[PDB]
Amino acid sequence: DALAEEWKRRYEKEKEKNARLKGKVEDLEKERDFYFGKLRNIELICQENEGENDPVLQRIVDILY
Amino acid sequence: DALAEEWKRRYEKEKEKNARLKGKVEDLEKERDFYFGKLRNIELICQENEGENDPVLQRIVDILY
Ligand SMILES: [Zn+2]
Repeated sequence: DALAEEWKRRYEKEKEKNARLKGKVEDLEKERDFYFGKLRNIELICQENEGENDPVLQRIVDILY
Repeated sequence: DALAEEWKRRYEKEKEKNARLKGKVEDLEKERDFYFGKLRNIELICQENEGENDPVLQRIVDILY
């Protein structure tokens, strides 16, 4: 009766929260992978130019690691 | 009665899910900010060396943007 309706409202409220959290997880994952992909692209650029011995690139490697 | 107990179990289950999603959101946010901070650190390194005209740095700027 009223005790069931009360809990249902709590379930649905918690269920709406779940839906919003699932959407934030998906958005944060895309963002993390996006920035992560850039770091791997830049790491590669640096690895190709290990022969330049550029002290700037070395700074950038330190930040990557 | 039994109808309330059933919904309670659904609320608690959904509530456990919420707790796990909140922890994943916090973990993904830390990771995203971590990688993001590195890109801003590297962007700065590049901006300091705009006078070198290094074509490698230009590659790295393109990846940053
Ligand atoms: Zn040079």
